[PDB]
Amino acid sequence: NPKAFPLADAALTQQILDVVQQAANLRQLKKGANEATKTLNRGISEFIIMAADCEPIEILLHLPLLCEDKNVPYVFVPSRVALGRACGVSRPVIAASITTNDASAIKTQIYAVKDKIETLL
Amino acid sequence: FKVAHLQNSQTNSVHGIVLLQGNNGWINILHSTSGLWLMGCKIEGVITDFCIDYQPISRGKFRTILIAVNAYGEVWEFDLNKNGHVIRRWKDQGGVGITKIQVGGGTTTTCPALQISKI
Amino acid sequence: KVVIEPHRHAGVYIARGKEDLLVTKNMAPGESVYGEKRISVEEPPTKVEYRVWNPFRSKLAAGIMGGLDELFIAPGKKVLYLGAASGTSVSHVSDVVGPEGVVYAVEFSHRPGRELISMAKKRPNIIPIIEDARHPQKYRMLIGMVDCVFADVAQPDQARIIALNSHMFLKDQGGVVISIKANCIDSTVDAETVFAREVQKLREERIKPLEQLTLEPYERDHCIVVGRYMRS
Amino acid sequence: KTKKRKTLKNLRKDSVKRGKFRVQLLSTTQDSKTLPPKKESSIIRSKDRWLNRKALNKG
Amino acid sequence: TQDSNYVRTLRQIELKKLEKGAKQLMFKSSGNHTIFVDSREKMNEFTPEK
Amino acid sequence: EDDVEYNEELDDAG
Amino acid sequence: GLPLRNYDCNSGVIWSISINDSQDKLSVGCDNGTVVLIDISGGPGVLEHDTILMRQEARVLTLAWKKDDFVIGGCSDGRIRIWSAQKNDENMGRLLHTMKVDKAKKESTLVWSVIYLPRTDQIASGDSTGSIKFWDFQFATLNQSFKAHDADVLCLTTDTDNNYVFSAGVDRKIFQFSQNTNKSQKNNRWVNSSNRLLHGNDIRAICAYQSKGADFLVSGGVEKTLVINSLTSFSNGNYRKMPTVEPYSKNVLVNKEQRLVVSWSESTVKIWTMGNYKLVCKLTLKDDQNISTCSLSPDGQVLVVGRPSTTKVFHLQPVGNKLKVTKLDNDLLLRTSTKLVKFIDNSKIVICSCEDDVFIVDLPQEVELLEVTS
Amino acid sequence: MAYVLTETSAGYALLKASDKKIYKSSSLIQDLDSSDKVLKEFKIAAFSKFNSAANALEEANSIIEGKVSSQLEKLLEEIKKDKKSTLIVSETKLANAINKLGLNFNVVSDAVTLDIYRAIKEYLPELLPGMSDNDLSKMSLGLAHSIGRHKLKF
Repeated sequence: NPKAFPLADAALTQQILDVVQQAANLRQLKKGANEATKTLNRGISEFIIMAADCEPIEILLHLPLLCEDKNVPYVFVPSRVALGRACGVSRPVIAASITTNDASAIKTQIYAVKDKIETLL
Repeated sequence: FKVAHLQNSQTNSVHGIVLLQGNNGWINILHSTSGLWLMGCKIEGVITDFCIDYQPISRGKFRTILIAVNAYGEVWEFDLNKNGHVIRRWKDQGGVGITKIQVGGGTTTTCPALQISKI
Repeated sequence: KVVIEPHRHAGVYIARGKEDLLVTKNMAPGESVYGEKRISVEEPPTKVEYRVWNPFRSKLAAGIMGGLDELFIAPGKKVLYLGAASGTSVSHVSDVVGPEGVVYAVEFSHRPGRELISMAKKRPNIIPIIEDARHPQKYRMLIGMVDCVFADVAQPDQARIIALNSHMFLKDQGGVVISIKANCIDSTVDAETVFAREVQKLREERIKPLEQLTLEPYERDHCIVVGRYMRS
Repeated sequence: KTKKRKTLKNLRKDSVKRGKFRVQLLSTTQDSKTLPPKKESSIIRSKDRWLNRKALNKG
Repeated sequence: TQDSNYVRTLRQIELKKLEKGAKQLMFKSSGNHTIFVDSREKMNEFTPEK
Repeated sequence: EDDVEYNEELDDAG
Repeated sequence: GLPLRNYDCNSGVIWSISINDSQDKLSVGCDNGTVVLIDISGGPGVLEHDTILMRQEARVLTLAWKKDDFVIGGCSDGRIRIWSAQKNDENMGRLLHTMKVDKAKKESTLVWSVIYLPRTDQIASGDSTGSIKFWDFQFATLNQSFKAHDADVLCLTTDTDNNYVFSAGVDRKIFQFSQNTNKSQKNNRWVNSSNRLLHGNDIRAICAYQSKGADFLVSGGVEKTLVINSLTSFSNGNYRKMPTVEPYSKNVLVNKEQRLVVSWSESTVKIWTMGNYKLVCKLTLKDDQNISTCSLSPDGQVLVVGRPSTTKVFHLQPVGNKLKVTKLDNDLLLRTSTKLVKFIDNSKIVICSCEDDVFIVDLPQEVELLEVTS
Repeated sequence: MAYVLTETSAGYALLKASDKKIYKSSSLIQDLDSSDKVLKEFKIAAFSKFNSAANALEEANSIIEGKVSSQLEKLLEEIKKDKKSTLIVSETKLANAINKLGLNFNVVSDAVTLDIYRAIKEYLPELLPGMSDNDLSKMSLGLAHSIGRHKLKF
């Protein structure tokens, strides 16, 4: 999986998946590559999470191109199954997006993980 | 906590052990009767659950394995007959927010043995 | 009509009038490389098409708005553009040098590189070099001596990249213009501290710094350092 | 007294504000080469503050 | 759902109008511009006009 | 000891 | 004795430095949590940027190497981190494992020291809580935890065979952890054998050396003095406390004529006169470089201050039981490095440069020197 | 005798340096600041011109990889009659590759030689009779596109 770059480590993936779970409860999460593509176009995406083992990986590889154009942090997590369960659905999710909201109750944790992805880029 | 059977190999004696959950990935193992602190096992992340598995060796001989899982899904297996040293590490495929782990089909807390041969 | 007027630096104009913008003459008239607005004005009268330079898209243009005293980029000069992601800023640099001058565009990533090549066909004076700037020895053939070296590479070890290229293809007393992003180099410390280090590293590489300029409001945490290459 | 110290401070100043432009002096190359660069007070101070923190009760 | 569709379309139009307009406008720079002089005396006698 | 003190830079200045 | 090369790490302020087994790369830990590999195989005076390991937010306070494959770093967030430095591998520059030490409830936890133990394939770490922990490298799991020190553990070291691990820190104690017994070796268990109180203050640095004829455990710290022990016989062996100052290079001179005592320390020269002593004069010099040597003429009028960068000459005049100082100007001396300097008479001087050039100045007549076989 | 291997978009240029040990002179800069002095110091030995763009691209790729091309060794072979000579090569990789060929050339690549190449390529259009600066630029532009299409796997 060389194309999956950057790939978060085990310690960081737990922090990302924790935020994805909290965002799902607050309905601040968009699930699926197509919805993640939209949020980038609308400019409402804090950052994008993607799954490395998605086969073929190219189906989600357009998102980095949009993200670097729009100055949006993005990161890969090793497992799509774990991402889907973290999202709170019954299917494997290859990509997800955290919708922007400055009045959210989990504002601090999103920005905390956001910085680590920025450093990790 | 959970209670298991530990065989002291160098004397071949068998006794009970009480296993507890620590604050930071810590599992503290006590002697069931005397209450002495025998050994401790550590894992990375937040310990969420653990279980005990028995592996027979020969006539009258068995070893106790402590299986501990992290909330991320990483699983440690400690050999309690060798000062609680790790013997295997693996990850729960697709695991996230793990909450419990259990073994079945052999001896355990729910189906304990009555003698060594039944392990 | 819009009153286009000359600028301090040759090859640069301002479409003064109602809507005043930084502007350069178009080498390949009739088309825009990234959809920029194009202005044509009759001069005795023959119309000359001009392209708008958007400071928010090009850091070099942000230097013009800041009032850089000296730019070594000028008509009839060879320029080495490191970090030429696409024709966004190289095309304007190609405009300033004019047909007589040439621009050596260096890029590493393949996807923007294919965008660079498609632009180079329209502009004869641009020589696209798809190679890593960290090893200048690879593309030494395609590049002659260069009056100025402009660098927009956003890498932590950029000062080494400038030194290797400057030691090789920059003329004595030549130009060195560097755009610095402090966040890439050191995010913990303030931007001023990072810029001081970058100036010092250049001095160790026989580059005398002449002036430094912060690029606000066009970009946050950026500055342009202008120096001269004194080999002696 | 203090003015003598402030006048001493003014001499040891390698920049000046000329309006919107701040001119800064460039030190001699020999100074950088002859001696290693100065330490950053914040970084070294943090370690020394830690090792002499109150909880140790060094007294 | 249709109300959400209608307002988003209006918001998208306004965003594009803002991007096109801001390109037309020119913003004056507000940034520090330091100059380096090798001699301490050249600093003291430095003048922007000169 | 300020009475006997000597500063080189102050001398250099004047 | 001058900086051959000053190389910028292209990152935040450095906290730790270490070299790999093959001695071709330097690992540099930074304040911004970055670890930078610097290649030094080019030659003496050659330093080059090799690679930056995967970034994180915690200051890397200490670094260690496992051969030339992995980089082990202790961080200021109370965690030990293993990076892969293996070239020609897909995992190059990636953070393989993260280990967290037990954290103080009411305080930050800093992993001050980490070392690698080749024989047992373990990592030994000391943190601000005073604990020494032994981690299994292949599984990145804790094997043992010792609550030995009462304060920060600032430094660690091990013997050649990894039979002994020595720790020291703020509590002024040196602890010995031993795995020498065969039964201990088979079980892979360390024992807190003993400890010794030898230092009057904190122990910041500790190192060990062994050869067929040498067995040293050298420690030093805030007390400003070395302490020397034997690794094998640390518990019972004798120890030596070196003097705080051993004046191999003299910082003080006395003039028989005028009865003057001159001492120089940190660019400052003080002159005392004794009939019972009075401070006649104090000289404050500007340059950051410290005074290497000072020479006073036999008469005592001419004082020469020599630094590796420059040499300056000051004339002394006695006025009102005080000395009036005037700086004699000599461009040759200002541009001359002065390693050693001595007076022939009240006027003439011999100066030895940092390049071993001996020449005479009258106030240069170079003096021939026999070559030395390499 | 001392030689300098120079590579150009038009072909390989081989130069006789009058001094055996010109690369151990510390005055190279002022010695070579003008074209005229470059001409006396360096005289063209042989010029293997790239006949076609396809040959130029193959020659361009080989030198990038540090490999001695078939055209290069032939031109190098022509000078082989000179016993105990020195070859100045800008690259260590190319110098080692030429070294492996077994020629009777003491191949040298040093930081000092960069000055020699710096003077040579600056005044290259004047050094090379018959090609104007404009023509040399056109050679690079066409070659640059050709190599670029190869790198991009077009």
